[PDB]
Amino acid sequence: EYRDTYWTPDYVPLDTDLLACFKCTGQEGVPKEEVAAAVAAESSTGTWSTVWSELLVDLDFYKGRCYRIEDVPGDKEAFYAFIAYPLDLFEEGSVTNVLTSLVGNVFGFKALRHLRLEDIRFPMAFIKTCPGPPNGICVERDRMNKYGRPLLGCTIKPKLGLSGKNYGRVVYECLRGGLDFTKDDENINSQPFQRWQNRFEFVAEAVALAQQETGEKKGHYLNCTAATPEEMYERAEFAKELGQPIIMHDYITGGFTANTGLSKWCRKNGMLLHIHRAMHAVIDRHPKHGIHFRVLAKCLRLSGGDQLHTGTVVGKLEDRQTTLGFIDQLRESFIPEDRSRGNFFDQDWGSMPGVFAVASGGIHVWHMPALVAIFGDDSVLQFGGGTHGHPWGSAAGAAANRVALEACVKARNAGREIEKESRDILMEAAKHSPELAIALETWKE
Amino acid sequence: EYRDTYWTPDYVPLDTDLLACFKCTGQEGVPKEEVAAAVAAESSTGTWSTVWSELLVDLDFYKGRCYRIEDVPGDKEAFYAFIAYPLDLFEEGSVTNVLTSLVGNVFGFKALRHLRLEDIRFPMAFIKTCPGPPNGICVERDRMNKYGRPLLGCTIKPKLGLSGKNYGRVVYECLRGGLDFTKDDENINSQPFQRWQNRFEFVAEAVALAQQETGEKKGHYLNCTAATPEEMYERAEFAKELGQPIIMHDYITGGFTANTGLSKWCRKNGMLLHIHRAMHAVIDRHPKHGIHFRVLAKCLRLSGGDQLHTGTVVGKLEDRQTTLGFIDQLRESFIPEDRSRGNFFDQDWGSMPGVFAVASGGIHVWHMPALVAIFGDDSVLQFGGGTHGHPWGSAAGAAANRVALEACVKARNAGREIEKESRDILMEAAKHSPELAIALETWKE
Amino acid sequence: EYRDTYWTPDYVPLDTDLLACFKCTGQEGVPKEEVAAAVAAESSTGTWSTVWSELLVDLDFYKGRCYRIEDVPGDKEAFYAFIAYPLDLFEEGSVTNVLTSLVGNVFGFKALRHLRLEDIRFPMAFIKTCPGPPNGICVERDRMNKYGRPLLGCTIKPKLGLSGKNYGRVVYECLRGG
Amino acid sequence: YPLDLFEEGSVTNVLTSLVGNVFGFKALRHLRLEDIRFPMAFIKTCPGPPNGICVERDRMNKYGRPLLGCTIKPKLGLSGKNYGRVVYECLRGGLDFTKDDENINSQPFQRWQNRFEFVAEAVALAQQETGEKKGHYLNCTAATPEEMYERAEFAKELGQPIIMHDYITGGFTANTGLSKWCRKNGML
Amino acid sequence: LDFTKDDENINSQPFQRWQNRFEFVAEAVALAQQETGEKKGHYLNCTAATPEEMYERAEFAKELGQPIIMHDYITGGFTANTGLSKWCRKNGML
Amino acid sequence: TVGDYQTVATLETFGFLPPMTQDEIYDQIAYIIAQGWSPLIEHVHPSRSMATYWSYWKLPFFGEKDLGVIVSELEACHRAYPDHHVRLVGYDAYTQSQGACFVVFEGR
Ligand SMILES: O=C(O)[C@@](O)(COP(=O)(O)O)[C@H](O)[C@H](O)COP(=O)(O)O
Ligand SMILES: [Mg+2]
Ligand SMILES: [Mg+2]
Repeated sequence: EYRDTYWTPDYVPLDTDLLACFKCTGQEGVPKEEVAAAVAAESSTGTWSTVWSELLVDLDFYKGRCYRIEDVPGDKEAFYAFIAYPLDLFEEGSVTNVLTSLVGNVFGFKALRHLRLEDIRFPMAFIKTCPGPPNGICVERDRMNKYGRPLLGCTIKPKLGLSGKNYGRVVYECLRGGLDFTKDDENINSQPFQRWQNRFEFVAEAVALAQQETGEKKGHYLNCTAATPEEMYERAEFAKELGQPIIMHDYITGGFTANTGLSKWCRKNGMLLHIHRAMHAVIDRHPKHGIHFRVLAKCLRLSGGDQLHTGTVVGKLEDRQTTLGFIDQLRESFIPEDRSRGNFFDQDWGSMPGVFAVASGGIHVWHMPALVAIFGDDSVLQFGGGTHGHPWGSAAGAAANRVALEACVKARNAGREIEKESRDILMEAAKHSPELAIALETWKE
Repeated sequence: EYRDTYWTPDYVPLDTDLLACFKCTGQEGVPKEEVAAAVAAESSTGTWSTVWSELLVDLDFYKGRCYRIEDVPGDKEAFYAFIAYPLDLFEEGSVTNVLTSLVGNVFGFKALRHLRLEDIRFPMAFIKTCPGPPNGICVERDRMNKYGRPLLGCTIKPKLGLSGKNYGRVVYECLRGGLDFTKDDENINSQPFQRWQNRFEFVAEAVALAQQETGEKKGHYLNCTAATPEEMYERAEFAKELGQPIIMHDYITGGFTANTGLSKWCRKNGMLLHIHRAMHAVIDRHPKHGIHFRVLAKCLRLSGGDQLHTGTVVGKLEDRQTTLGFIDQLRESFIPEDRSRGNFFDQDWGSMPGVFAVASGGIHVWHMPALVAIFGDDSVLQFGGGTHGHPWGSAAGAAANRVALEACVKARNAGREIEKESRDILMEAAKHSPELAIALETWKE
Repeated sequence: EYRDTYWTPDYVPLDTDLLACFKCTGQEGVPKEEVAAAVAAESSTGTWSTVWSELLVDLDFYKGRCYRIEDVPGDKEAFYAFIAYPLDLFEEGSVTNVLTSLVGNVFGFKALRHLRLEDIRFPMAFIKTCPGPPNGICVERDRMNKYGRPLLGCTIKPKLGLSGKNYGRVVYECLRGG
Repeated sequence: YPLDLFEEGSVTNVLTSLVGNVFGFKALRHLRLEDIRFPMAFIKTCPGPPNGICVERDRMNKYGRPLLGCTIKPKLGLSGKNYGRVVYECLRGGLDFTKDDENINSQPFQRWQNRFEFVAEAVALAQQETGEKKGHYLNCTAATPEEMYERAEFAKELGQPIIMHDYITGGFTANTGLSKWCRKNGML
Repeated sequence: LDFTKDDENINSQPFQRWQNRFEFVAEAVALAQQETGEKKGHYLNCTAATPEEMYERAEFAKELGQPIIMHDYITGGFTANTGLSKWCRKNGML
Repeated sequence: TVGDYQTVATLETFGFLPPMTQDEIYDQIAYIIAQGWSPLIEHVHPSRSMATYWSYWKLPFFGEKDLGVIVSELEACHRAYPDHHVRLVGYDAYTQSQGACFVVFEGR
């Protein structure tokens, strides 16, 4: 057991294989080839021992081998490990099994100091078994009848404390000002001061009462995360009986099993699904530990959910090259390879619909000229206090955001540089909007 | 917006509040008072911003305050952040809600360079609303009629390749050899080369036949993990109608929602649960980032399960003081405050039965006497290649471990020191069993 | 509407395309690629007419194209028309859909006199979505514990006429005999 | 042939009994089944048409003229909203029926849950404009009988009057199961 | 008139199914109720050969909203009559 | 008065701005044709504004490269229906979406 049968420099991966990239840092002085083979062994099979039973199976077919060795540019002790795995190791249409198989054990092995999974080449045979998005981007736009602009969203503040009536009072004001989404926060599942059976029914009246007064279709994410799938599906059915168009779920804190369970429920019931990436900074934040959010983005797009947070936009998560690296994977059908944006594999989705890219985290009125030039129109903007922070109330603030973005896009199609003439497009729009005239004065500049 | 309102050194924590302990290191130059208050704010409210809706709520009730600041011994830039959270911001009986409220947002906060969660004081009021373990330790011991000795186990190898009949044949060898548990690998959910409906029915034949031959009751943790919650229950009931006593489920990747849903399913159906902690090294391995495994152990004991992986025993995780810390939280009824073992708070579980502490990671015969003294009798040992590495097959290996265990136990009750007298206890048991004689020779020393 | 748009002698089959083999002969005098294009057009899109609704769609992606023409051995008017189909045209995990899309309409055409479907190349993506055999040879042998020899069967005779108990009487004799 | 060799109400039984084996026999070079005289006692047990001509005319309030229909084109490519857009224009021009092509059962580019939903308004919007009842056959051909019943029931909940089915390839068993389902739910 | 009767001979004939008669009679009952300004009903004959087929016709009649039904007790059996009799009390028909 | 915001009914997009000038229409349609989309015209009475499908006028202008033609058919629908909206839509043929949907005339 000294490996190097997991290190095959001649193999060419099959088109049905699932490749991976591990930015691995090894022990001092050890040959770089040995550690990649060890990584391949502990993540696929964890063998050879000295066992009679290990001869009943021709293990040469099932063993995942490392086929290419590369070094991370600008650093010496680390390297890039490319490994090939057969398709037979994973259950069809299951995302929980692949995460457990790949990153489930190789992290715990003591011969590695820092390990990081970067990208996966999902084969079409595995993609076609996964459910994918329930609606997609184009079907969401067609159902909601909104074309040619990024959508609007807000987060209700305060998160904790408002009862059923006050919550409906607050959401009703934001909806009637120009917005079309309000987000039930992750903190709100079922509190003693405000039960879900009371929040669900009274947010239904506020959405329907302001919908007819504006003439547009509006929605409100209802937090349906629960401690048990039996209770969670109950909230889903109660939301259906009220006729709400869109719901919300926490996939990292709820498990991919429950996330897929909700994904297969919405498609049979024709609803739009929103996803919040809670706890994501535990695994993603540091550059040598954990799993890149891009891997989680691919796994989420395969699992389901029509809208996923990208964040964090204060002023931006950064780098822009990296964020667009996995934004294209959330929206396109085929994403070419690019090291500048970190696309290690030629990722093809075929005919799988895309997922909206949601930007949030405290956007104010002067961020609009830079927010649209990067995310495009297939995006959703969700403010924390941008709507509520208007001195005239939370209803007039919504018109200040709606007017600002519409001038922004209408300047974008005209061939102007929105990111460059921010003041020239914001001020001239304020000449036809008194609410924007004060909103631009408040959060200066 | 200047904070310092959350940092109240005069507040007295209540017996019903949820406490916490954070190891933090802020930006260069900032006072410890400000950064601790910011940590408390981003985990409780994320307020006060400029919002007009924030005056409709009595905010002082739902605010999380820091009442104590301690300095980390051996470090200068670090300190301990003790915070008390009111009981009214958490749903009764949900484990996914408390962690979402805790680690959902504060980890993305920019003003903190290092963050680690170490201790939580769960009040008895929230403990009483949680489902808890299905059977526990004493109920499992009563049901399976195993007293006075730790239980044994084995991991079936090879991980990939065995068919339905060969899997049961390998299982039948180990069960008839002396062991009383076998573990399905975490990769096995439902493979193309081995469907789960064939593995369930074939392993149901090996268990029953070896059950009567030896005269003992045996169990086999069946991997009931699935892509959807509906498929999980179907496998659970299919295993139930086959008469298997114990099942296996993966909590991190299956999600707390699904784990609790299966946890409340087992109590009515009389099934015992085995828990596998996959990819855990992402979070608990690094001492500056992530969550301590102690928090996960408490959350599991609150959520359910009767046995849990602790690992890793190669030759030990090290140091032993920390391992005995959360193990005391996994088994005991009352836990005092001890800084040496990391017991930062007085945690009382009331009358909830404990959970078995299962060691793993390639234990062999010579490690066995030292694994008995530290873990006690409420422990389970699992060998992946240790059992199957015996030259005389797969049943002779189990006989060697079973003989060695019982001699070690009987020498412990005789007042001898098992860990210091491993030799004088081990070679004397080899004169009554030739299988142990070759097992001791092949694995030296 | 003169075809040869479906006749792509340069197309390269993909790893997701579902290929087919057709042995065909058409009306006398037609060029060989013309009848191949005709076979290709109807089983995929049966187009182009003069319709405003036919421009709402990028119809160059969904078109099924015949890429290879080979001569049938022993015949002069017969040929092999190999045709490629994008995977987007069939429902995942359905065996009825492929037959309905393939031969549900093409056989009813007038310019083809003799058409024979010979082989189908199923792509792995479509294969992985189908249910397939429930147990298979290996699982059946494992459950029946019959190894190394072919299995023996028989048909009960007479087929029509036997009553309820006489049927069991006849079946028991065959089973107990070997 | 005697009547005792055939099952009551099972059209599949007469096929496998009559045509199942005779064609494979070696002593025949050319064979062709032309006509079969079905006895009345065997006819009576069969469900027959769920509505028939007279009931269809009575329910649709269309008399004295052969009905008109159209097939949606192109067969492949139209999204969910485009299908409804092209269905609505044909119905508002005078026709009373629009057809779903056999290729459209459930395609990746146009799911059946969206085809059913976006057809529901085109029929319902062009019906009120002309004052005439209009229909649109929704293809319920499925790989499993559980799915075909689901599609038929979903069509019923939408209030659609008529559906479509492929019996030659979809199986006489499935067609008969759907045929009896249509009678109890008042579907065409 | 306020009631019209379905005579006992009419249960389910090939020239007139029980599903077709129920739906077209339902339109006439409602269409005449609004014109006259008085509540009008029409007895529907729910006699069948099997007890569950009686219940299917009864529930189909309820879904169409007819208030009154008919049953033949001597030729239908006191068992079936009592089965429908207690069914009407929990459904509130005549 | 300040600060009291009255609920205003806009149709879908570009509602919150005053009506576009003639030159704004010019570069908007220039962009929509430069993207390779297909211009499409719709019109309804203000009562049936919420309806899923509007009325074509007359057909989607597939493959039109001249800017002097569409700017002549926008007013024909308005003069023919002086009490109707004039919606201008961009048909995305490749992805079956609509990248631009803004109403030109509010309706006299
Ligand atoms: O490395 C070893 O020493 C073994 O392979 C045994 O070798 P032998 O067969 O030579 O004894 C260990 O069992 C595995 O590493 C982990 O054990 P498990 O998979 O059981 O958890
Ligand atoms: Mg938030
Ligand atoms: Mg393992």
